Amino acid sequence: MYTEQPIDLVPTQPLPNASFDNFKLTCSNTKFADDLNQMTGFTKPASRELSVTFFPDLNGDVVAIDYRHYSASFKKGAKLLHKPIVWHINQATTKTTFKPNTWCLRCLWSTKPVDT
Repeated sequence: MYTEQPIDLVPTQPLPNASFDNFKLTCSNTKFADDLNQMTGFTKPASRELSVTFFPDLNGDVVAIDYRHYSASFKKGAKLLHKPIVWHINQATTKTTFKPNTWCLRCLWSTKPVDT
């Protein structure tokens, strides 16, 4: 008896008019957060330092899940019960999981125009 059900995993979508800021993300695996901070063009000084943790470590502000749960349901990104999630493989990002990860970053963006 088993049902191979997800870890309460629910899609989402990016926020309207949201835009990147000077947040930085962090994680125990330096590469993971370094590769993510690369994708979105993070430039210091970093206004804040969020963290990521790999399941079942979910003490990071944002969390990660194993790529085996990446259904096309989650095409526009996903989240756990109430926290945002990403795909990780071997504690890293690869070209495979990079493309979907950019969507998570568009959810961590916040609604602030740069009309200056």
